Amino acid sequence: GEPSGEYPTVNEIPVGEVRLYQIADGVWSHIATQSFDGAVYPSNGLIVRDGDELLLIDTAWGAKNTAALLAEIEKQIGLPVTRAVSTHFHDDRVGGVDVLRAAGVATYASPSTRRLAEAEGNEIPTHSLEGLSSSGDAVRFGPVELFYPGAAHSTDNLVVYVPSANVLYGGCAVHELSSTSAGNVADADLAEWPTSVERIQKHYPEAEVVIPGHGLPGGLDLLQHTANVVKAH
Ligand SMILES: [Zn+2]
Ligand SMILES: [Zn+2]
Ligand SMILES: [Zn+2]
Repeated sequence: GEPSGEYPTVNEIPVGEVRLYQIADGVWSHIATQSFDGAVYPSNGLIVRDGDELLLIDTAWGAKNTAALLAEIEKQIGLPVTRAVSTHFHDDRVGGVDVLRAAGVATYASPSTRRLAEAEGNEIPTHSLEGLSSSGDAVRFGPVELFYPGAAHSTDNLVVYVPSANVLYGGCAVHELSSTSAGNVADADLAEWPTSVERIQKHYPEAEVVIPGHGLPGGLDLLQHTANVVKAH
């Protein structure tokens, strides 16, 4: 089906296609779908205008989807993606890095993410981002801040803030409001996750939009909700 302006869901995105959703001036999410344990899930990433170029946050979960992402960006926006950052080592964040690299996109991740991706047999971003190794650490990268809040969904997970727009992209460390479960916790630190979310809340108290790794964006309450969901689990 067609979203007709609504935030798109799995019912509007067949596996292999990508949609964009404008969040603010020069900020979009990208939404794709793919399969885990035989079920199809939506997944979000971010696109941020960087002058006459675009910065991509996270792949669209695989090679076919990521090629579709590049085509959708060219259709909708018409500016080149020149850099990408992956926010943790799982396939919904690095799967498609080989497609990006061949298309001339410089791919980046923390050294922790790169080592974990390598060990998992996943695709590996080309460049290492120093300065993100301890909880609370951050760096500026083009038009965004990259922040390591501590272990949560994974030990390496990063969040991304767009200061110009007060948009916080939480990746998989943040759940959508309808979420009832902590999701895939195989690599999570459930005991630390609420503390890590608290660090995000303290560091980005002026966030107006919070985008989860999967599902619908909302306001600041996605952070508290996530802590609640994880504590419950
Ligand atoms: Zn793949
Ligand atoms: Zn993950
Ligand atoms: Zn995820």
